[PDB]
Amino acid sequence: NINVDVKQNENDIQVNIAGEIDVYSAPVLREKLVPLAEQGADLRICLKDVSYMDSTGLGVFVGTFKMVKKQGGSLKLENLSERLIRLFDITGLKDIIDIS
Amino acid sequence: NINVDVKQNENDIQVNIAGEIDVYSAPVLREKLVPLAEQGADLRICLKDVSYMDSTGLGVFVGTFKMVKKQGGSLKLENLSERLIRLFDITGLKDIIDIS
Amino acid sequence: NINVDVKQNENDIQVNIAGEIDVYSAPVLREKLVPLAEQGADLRICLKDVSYMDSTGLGVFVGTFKMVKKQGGSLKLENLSERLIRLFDITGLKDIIDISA
Amino acid sequence: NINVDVKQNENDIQVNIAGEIDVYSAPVLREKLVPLAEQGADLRICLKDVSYMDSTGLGVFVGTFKMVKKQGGSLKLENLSERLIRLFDITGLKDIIDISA
Amino acid sequence: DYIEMKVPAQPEYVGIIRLTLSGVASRMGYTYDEIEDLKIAVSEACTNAVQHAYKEDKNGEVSIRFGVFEDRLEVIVADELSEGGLGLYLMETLMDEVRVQNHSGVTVAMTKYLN
Amino acid sequence: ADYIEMKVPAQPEYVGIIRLTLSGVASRMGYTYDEIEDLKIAVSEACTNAVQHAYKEDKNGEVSIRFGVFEDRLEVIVADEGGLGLYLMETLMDEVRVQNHSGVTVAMTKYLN
Amino acid sequence: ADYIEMKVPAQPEYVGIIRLTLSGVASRMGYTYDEIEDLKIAVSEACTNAVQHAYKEDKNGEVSIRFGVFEDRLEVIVADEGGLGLYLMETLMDEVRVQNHSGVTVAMTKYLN
Amino acid sequence: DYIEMKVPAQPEYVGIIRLTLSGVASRMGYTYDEIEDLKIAVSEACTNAVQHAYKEDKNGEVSIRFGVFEDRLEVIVADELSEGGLGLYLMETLMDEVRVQNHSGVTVAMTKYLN
Repeated sequence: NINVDVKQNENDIQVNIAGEIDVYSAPVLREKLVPLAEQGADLRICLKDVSYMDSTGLGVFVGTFKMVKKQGGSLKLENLSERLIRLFDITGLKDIIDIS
Repeated sequence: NINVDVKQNENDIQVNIAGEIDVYSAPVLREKLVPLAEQGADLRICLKDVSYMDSTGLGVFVGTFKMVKKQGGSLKLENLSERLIRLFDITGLKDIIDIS
Repeated sequence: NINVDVKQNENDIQVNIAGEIDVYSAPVLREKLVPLAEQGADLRICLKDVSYMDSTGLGVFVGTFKMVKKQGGSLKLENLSERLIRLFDITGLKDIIDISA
Repeated sequence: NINVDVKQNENDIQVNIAGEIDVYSAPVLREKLVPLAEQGADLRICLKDVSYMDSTGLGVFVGTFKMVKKQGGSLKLENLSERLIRLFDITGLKDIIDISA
Repeated sequence: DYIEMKVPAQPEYVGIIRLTLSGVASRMGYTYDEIEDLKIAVSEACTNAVQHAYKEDKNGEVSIRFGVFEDRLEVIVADELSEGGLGLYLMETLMDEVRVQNHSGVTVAMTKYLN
Repeated sequence: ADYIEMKVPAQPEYVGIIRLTLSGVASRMGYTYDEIEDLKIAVSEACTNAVQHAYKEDKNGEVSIRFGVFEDRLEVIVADEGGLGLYLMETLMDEVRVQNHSGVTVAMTKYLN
Repeated sequence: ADYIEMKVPAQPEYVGIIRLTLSGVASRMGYTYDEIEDLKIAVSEACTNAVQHAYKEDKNGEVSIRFGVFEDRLEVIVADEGGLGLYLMETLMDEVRVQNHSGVTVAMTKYLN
Repeated sequence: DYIEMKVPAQPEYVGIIRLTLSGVASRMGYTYDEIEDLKIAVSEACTNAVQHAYKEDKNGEVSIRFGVFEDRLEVIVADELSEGGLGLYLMETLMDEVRVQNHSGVTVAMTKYLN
């Protein structure tokens, strides 16, 4: 399943995601994190504990990025697998989203 | 169940009966031995191996006796339990049928 | 019913059982031979005249075996019909309890 | 799958088993340790890393025990999870095969 | 304690009741002769029921109840009438108490006391 | 088909009585000697489970038993944690069906050969 | 109710695969860890019986498995001399129903707590 | 050897297929990366079927067949159409062969070779 931990402090939000981001758990993730890019803010997403992801998770991550940009925010995704980074590469999204 | 062994030799018939003579097995016994008293003959019935009897067997034994007498035959029943003899006594049939 | 004849001689004991070992007569048996397996003695039980046995009788024998070995003793079961051996076989006890016929 | 590590030392042998003992991997096991129970040796089998076991794995252990005792040896099973002991308990084997945790 | 039996009113089954009966009578510890008499008396009550089903050409059923008490066995055979026979003589001679009542087919209630 | 019905209290004295009646029926139907001895074990197992079960609950219970005599088989129904006994019933009989919640109600059949 | 269906050949390699899928379902339904481990044993037992049975017949067989996910319980059906395994299925599950003659077809259920 | 699955076309069950798949892929001895890719590709094919059931508002079912061969795994997902997406890109990049055909809902046939 999936867990999401939001702790907003100082107008900058660290989010840790854990578990599986698939067709079943993606609307839950999108919903919990869709507005924070609708206001725009200083956003940090920790993908340390994601064990599975497909194009459904990639779709929401490009969805949050677009809103942070339309408008007024920052977005970093950090602590990614060697292969989660592989995945963002393979899909033409590595050089348009901040990855760590 | 019940078994009946007829061996007729010299116009005198030794019959050995074995098993249970009850409402279920009595028509079988009556049938196998009803005519031998309808002709009348020298008849011998060995009750050595009868393990159970009630008034249904007593009824056929008085039935065979009556026909041997109506007419022209002899009838002896031999090798009876202490209690098979008790039974023929208790029913008023001991002194009107030959028992051994 | 059931009869049980214990003859203790020289700290190793011969038991003869006769009749039916069913739910009704097994506590009678267990009671007669649980103390003997607390002794740790080497006991020989004669099943020649057992006419019937259940999972209840098996239970006392597998129970006796657990104690006899837990307190330094031996248990041998003799001399069983093929039907009695069938029952110990079907239940995985033929090579775990000494059986003879 | 399953891994089996036999370490024979001084005619008494330590075996470690890891993984799943199911219908598929039990013949692998039986094959690895049937000859060792024909030796009559006193063998100690470590079940710490068994993640799964069946009536098929029980069958090999009750099979090993029948031989180890039929040829003058000992068999001890160590050190089992409560789930592994549950399974030996549920099947009437807890006080008939040496178990520890 | 009350044991109950229900059998089809066919002659095969009387022999079955004698077994069940000797079962109870043994557990209560009657003699061999006492069990051998109980078997006769109970078959007799069952035979009237089986016979009475031929005349009606019914497919009937016999109900048998053993009431096992500390001092006696009570047997009730009911057949859900009486014209006295040799069989009814046998039940009375062999048992301590017999009580007959119709019209419920017939129901015979007989008793034997432990000695 | 013919139906023999029995009811006994859940006491151990009476299991042997059920075996007796059962061997009675099974003989008339012409089972093997060996087949009769398996019917006797299998039915005691079910009766013993209920007798055990009424003792454990401290219930005053009653066992109901129905022998169903058919052309090709015998059906025995016993109604009112079963262990080595339930194993035995399953190996020794052709069919076994267990169902709760009555205490338990067990249905076994063995086929005539 | 939702029905997951599986079909595998009666080979031993694939029993572990059925355990896996089953633990998958049983987790989503929120069974205990301890309850999942019993479902895993009980279903391997039924699969192992068919795999054994196809080897003994030298059949080329196939096992069909249906997980029935309900509001209060799980129903597992395995279809295609069962021994200690059939004992295990009966003690560890709430209901077991065995029927021939397909090879055998076994139906087990365990209730959610 | 052919393993077959049938699940309801709901999102809970895609995760189930990934398990079954990793089961097969392990028994065949693929890498971790090779299994981790196979899991993505098969979920993608299943997700199109699950999604396509929302639009139709059908209650549908996905059919999944693993064809396990000496040199390769063949996975067939059918949904008893295609407008290319990010997901279809992922299946092709990660797998050796992909073949798509409609109008049987859609059926996707993908292959991966053992290395």
